[PDB]
Order: sequence, then structure tokens, then C-alpha cells
Amino acid sequence: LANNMQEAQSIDEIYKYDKKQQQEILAAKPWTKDHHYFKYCKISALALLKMVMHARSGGNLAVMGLMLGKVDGETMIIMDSFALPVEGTETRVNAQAAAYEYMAAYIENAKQVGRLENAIGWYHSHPGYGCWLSGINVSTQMLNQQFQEPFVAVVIDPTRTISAGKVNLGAFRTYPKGYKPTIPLNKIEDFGVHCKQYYALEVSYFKSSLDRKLLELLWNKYWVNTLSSSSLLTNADYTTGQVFDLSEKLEQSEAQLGDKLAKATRDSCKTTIEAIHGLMSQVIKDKLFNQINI
Amino acid sequence: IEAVYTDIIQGKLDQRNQLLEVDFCIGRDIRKKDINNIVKTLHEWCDGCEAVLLGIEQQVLRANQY
Amino acid sequence: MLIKVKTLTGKEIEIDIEPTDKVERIKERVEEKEGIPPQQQRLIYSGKQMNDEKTAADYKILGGSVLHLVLALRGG
Amino acid sequence: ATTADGSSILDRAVIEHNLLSASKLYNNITFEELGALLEIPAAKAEKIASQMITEGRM
Amino acid sequence: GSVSVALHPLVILNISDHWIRMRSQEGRPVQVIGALIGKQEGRNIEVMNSFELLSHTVEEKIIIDKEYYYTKEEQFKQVFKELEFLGWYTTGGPPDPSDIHVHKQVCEIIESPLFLKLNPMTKHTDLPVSVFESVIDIINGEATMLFAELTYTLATEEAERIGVDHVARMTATGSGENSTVAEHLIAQHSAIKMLHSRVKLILEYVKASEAGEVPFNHEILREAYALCHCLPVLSTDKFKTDFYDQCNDVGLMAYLGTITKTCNTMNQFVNKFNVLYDRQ
Repeated sequence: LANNMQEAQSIDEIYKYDKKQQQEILAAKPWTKDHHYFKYCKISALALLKMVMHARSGGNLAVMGLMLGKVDGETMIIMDSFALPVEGTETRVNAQAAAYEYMAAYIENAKQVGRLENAIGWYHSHPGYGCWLSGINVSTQMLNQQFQEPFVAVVIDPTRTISAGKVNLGAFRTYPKGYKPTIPLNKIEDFGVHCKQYYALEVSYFKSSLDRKLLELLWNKYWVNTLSSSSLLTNADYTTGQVFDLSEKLEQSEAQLGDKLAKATRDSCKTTIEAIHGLMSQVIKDKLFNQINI
Repeated sequence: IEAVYTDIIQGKLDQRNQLLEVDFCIGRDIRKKDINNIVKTLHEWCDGCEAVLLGIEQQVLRANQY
Repeated sequence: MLIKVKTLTGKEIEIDIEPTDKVERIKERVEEKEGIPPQQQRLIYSGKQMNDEKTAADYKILGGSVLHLVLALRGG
Repeated sequence: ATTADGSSILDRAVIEHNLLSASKLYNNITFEELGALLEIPAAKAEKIASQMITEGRM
Repeated sequence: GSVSVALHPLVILNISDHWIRMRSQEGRPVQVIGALIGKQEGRNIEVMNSFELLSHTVEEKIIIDKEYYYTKEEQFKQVFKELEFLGWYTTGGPPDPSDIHVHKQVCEIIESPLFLKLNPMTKHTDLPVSVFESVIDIINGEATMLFAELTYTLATEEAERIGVDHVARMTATGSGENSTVAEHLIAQHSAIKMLHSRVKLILEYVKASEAGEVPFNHEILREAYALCHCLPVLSTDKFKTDFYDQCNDVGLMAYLGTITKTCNTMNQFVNKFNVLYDRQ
């Protein structure tokens, strides 16, 4: 924990809110020009944890809520998530009367304490029903996007997440009216009949310096799973798939050349860095264990 | 096989290469004056760990410099 | 009259309606200001949603009132 | 009763169990040693071993 | 001892986010204060959530707002049903008379308030989170009050476990000015450090046993012998061949992957040369 910096780190400016910049970016409205504008959604660790806990706590029923944050450039930042007092069946949720009063009161109370962020989106949980936009979510997301432009639909699946051990969070945004534009068919199948109406987004997560510092001492028995990590063995299929997509991207960039090369180089660097990190861990293990009593 | 049954050792025999591979064996009795012996070996292991740690630190420092 | 209507995302709307006037008047003010359909709108004052059947003649609005506007949302 | 080739049901069952148990303590075995371990040296040791496979039992 | 308290890995994240957000907003580090919620089952207290609280300052005294607390208590009951006020938290180091004053003021709300202390500016590897319990002793005269230290647990839900593991295994949060090599090597360094500490403790114990200053245990010594007769783990030739094969494969994967980066730099250089040097 020493021989480094302990003050405001380079992962804390993401948590800083600038009112003037947000006002300028809201007045600019760069989203209306290119409709494929937003492509990245950065969610805080706290927001994701709260969303997953609330979705799982609902049991087999469906739950819904809001999420705060802001928007910068080509990315949407989602910082906090607060639930709603909704009473939904196994398929549909309504949020009839007490949900909106809760929204207004909670936003006002949060602004009282110091929460300077505004509402940035809504989320609703599919209890084992995959991760896609239904014919009602599409309509309500279009309704929200028509007037409150900075918005995003987050879909979470609690049952599948708890059964498979991996979170299933999907960020989506709807195209406006009249916007038309051995390989698996899941690309069309896993979406509803409105597959051409909405498009997904790249979901990433971030955490603060204090978040990582406190989570470093979260538990002191994963060291065994790190020493006997067995890297380059549990994700070989991942690396082969990455190599295949990298070859496809290289072919596309070569066709274009005859700026697309930048993302291909980035993907290649990422895959190679992962492989080199795995080899480094294996070399460290070999030096630690097998180089003793020779 | 009958020694494997009593759980003193665990392993697999192999007739293709005519050898027995042992994965785990019990710790037999030790004399009073041989304890320092094992102590020495443990010390060696500790030293190795320290060395590895030092190397790692050097590496990361250099990386940051780059 | 400069009654403020605020959406949760930060949009601002200014409307002009006398207090004796019906809440349908507020509804069509926001209609001709933005265009959100009448059946897809909820308005909140003082933390309590107003009903359509209450004329704002005996109402705790004496100027400076801010109305929180939200859009109905549903999921499946 | 005898299962055709003069073998009692108990004998065949215990032979199959012995083969299954020996499959856990051996990386690989020879036919002669497998037969010396549980009688029936080679006429039906290979037959029993192959019958246990192709059925998910070994 | 006292009342067994069960802490979830969501309160601590709430406190850390609170501290980070207010420190960023105010520029300088500050002190944050809130309120915990949970359940009371017999002799067991469980804290599972927390919400922020508003506090004002009168010269030196810190006064917790009561009307805002009441509104928040009425609001949070709609979403969470079996949740009740349990205690209050703050961020700071050693206990302070300001904390005792705040606890005495807060005592007017619940009978047995807890006291969760978080250390955001810790300077050691000791646990930064400490659960304190303030029971009113029967000492007469001046109220000599020392909050009893509590050995909290880490009771956690299944979805909470999944989310906590997901955030713990996160690595893309940085990869900016700090090299990803540093982040990859830090985990290995920490794991090796903990293993080295454990083996150093074992070495110290066996040195003490051979010295004669401690009772001689015939079982632990033989267990240590069994452990120490297996450090060269799997030094067979097949393992060496597999290790060399893996190293060669990763070397090829690095070569094919440095070539493309060199080609991209090539393309950028030629593009720049074909505009800023080419004669139209």
C-alpha cells in the first residue's frame, strides 16, 4: 500500500461533478445530429450492486426503478440507483400512483443532502426472461427519449444471474420512428420482434480509489485462487474467439484502406496483453514453487 | 494397492512405464536432532519468496517509469 | 403568470394559468409547449399527485409553485 | 443361476465391481495383469472391459 | 461479544461512495455522517443498508437534523418493509468527543444505537472498518463512556456475493495513467506476501520448537515435515515440456500482435508523410 500515491488518484475525477460542463453539454444537444451517438454506458460499482440486490430480492416477481447520473461526450455515466415502491406481477409492472410521488420526493431529498446528479435512466428486471426490450419497454423508452432526451433502458435478469454466477445487465436505446438502419441467429432471436427498433450499448463499470482500497481488504482467502490461478486455461475459448473477431476486424480494415485500423490495433493489443499477463503469472508461480529444493 | 487402501499414501500405478506416481504421503516420524534440518529447508523457501517479491517490485517500478 | 414545470432530467417549462383555472388548462399548456400526450403525463406538487377533479380554487398554490412533471413508465 | 458361460451372477457382478474399482487405482493396465487381478485372465477380461465401456459405466 | 452484529458488504460501499463524492465536491476531505438500517432478531443485530443524513454546525457542535430523518424514515419504509433504524456511522480515525456528543444526541431516536466507524485515510493494514457499541454504563458522576469494540461478521446475501465478486475482480476501472502491468502485478505481490507471511510464521514456530522454549508437539512437527518434503511440486520432464510449449505459444501470440501494432504505426507515418511531404 506504500511506494505509491495516496491523495486524489486518477480514478476519482470520474466521481467529480461539474455543473457548468453539464449545463453546456445539455444546451449543446449533440445527440440529435448523429443518432448513433451514445455507445458507452459507465456504471458505478454501487449502482450495479444495488440493482442486482434489488432485482434478486424481488423473487419471481418483476421490479423496476430509476438510476441517476449524467452524460459526457459519447458516454453515459450512471452513478446511483434507487428502487421504486412498485407492485408487479410475474410478467408486467405498472408503477401506478406511489411510484411517481416516490420519484419526486426521493430526488428532492437527495438534492437536499448533496446528491447533485439528475435522473439518467430507468431499469426493470426480467425474472428469468433473458435480457431484451419487450414491446412495452420499447414504447416507454421511446416516450422517455422523445422529451427527456438523455436516457437509457437498463435490463437486468436476477434469476439467470444467480443461477449462472454472472450478472446480465443490458443498456439499450431506441431508434426514432422511421429509422430503419454457420453464423448464429441469436443476434435477431435473443431480441424481440422489435429487434430493428432499438440498439444495445457497451456496458462498462468503474469504481473510486477508496472503493478499490476498501475492496482490496474485502476477504483474505482468494490468494489461494491466485497462486493456483491456472490462467491461460479457463479462458482459451475467449482468446480463440477474440482472435477470430480480430481477424475479421483486420480484414475489414484492410478492405477500407484499399481510422478503422486503430480499433483493430487496440483489440490486438488487449488480447496480447492478456496472454502476456497470463504467461507472467505462470512464470511467477514456477519461480515461487518449483525452483525450491533443487 | 493395500498400502493405498489404508490411506497412508495416495497415488496411481502405471504399467506402461512401470512407475508409481504419489500425490500425497503421510509424514513419518522424526528424530529430535533432525528438526533443525527441516527448519533450514523452510528458511530457504521463505528466502525465495522474498526474492520473488523484490523482483516484482523492480519490474513494476520500471514499467511505471516507461 | 410564470408557473414552473420541471422534469426529472432538468428541462424547464414556463406556463401562464390563473389559479381559478382548471388542471386541464395546465395539461393543455404543457401540450402546446411540448406535446406529451394527455394520458402519458403525471404532475406532482408538494409530494402529492393532484387529481384531475380538484379545481385549484381552494389549493395551497399562492405563487412560486414548482410542478414536477413525469412520464408514465411500464415494463415487461 | 449361471449366465451362459458357467459363471454365477455373483461372480460376474463382483468381477465388474473389481474392474471398476481397479480403474481408480491404475493409470493403465495390461490384459495379463488385469486377469491375474480378478481371475479370467484374457478370454473375457478384455470382453468385460469393453462391455463396461460404450455404456458409460467406465 | 455483547450483541452479535452482522455487517453486509453494501454498507461499506455506501460509506466509501459517500466519502469520495463529498471529498470531490468540496475539494478537501470532509466528515460524512449517516444512519444504518437492519434487523433485530433476539440477541442478534444485522445491518444491511444505510442512507445519508443531514447535519448542521453551531460553532463547534454538530447537530443532526431531525425532520429530514423523520421524512427519510417514512420514505424508506415503502421499499424496505422489515428494515428498522439500528445505528449511525461516521468517517474518522481515533474516537473523538464530537462523536460521543453526536451519539448522545442520536440516542434520543433509538434505545440502543450502534456506532460504525470507517477509516478512509488509514495508514496501516489493520481493518479500517470497526463496529462500536455504546451501552450506557452505570458509572456515577461524570459519564465515563468508552464505546465497546465489537467483532463484526461479514454476513452476505448470494446476489450480494455475486456483485461483490464482480466488483472485486474488476480491472478496467483504471488502465489510464497507471500501467495495467502494475495492476496485474499488485495482486500477485499481495498473494505472495500473504503466503510468505504464513510460511514465516510456520518457520518461527518450528524454530521455537527446536530451540526448546515451547512444549514439544510430536504431531505438528510431523505435519510440518510432511509439508516440507513436497516443495519441489511436480518436477517431471513432461511438465517442463508443457511449460516450454506454453511459453513458446505465448511468445508467438506476442509476435503476432506486435507486428500489427508496428504496421499501424507504419500506416500512420506513411499517411502523415503523404500529405505533409507529398507535393500535392
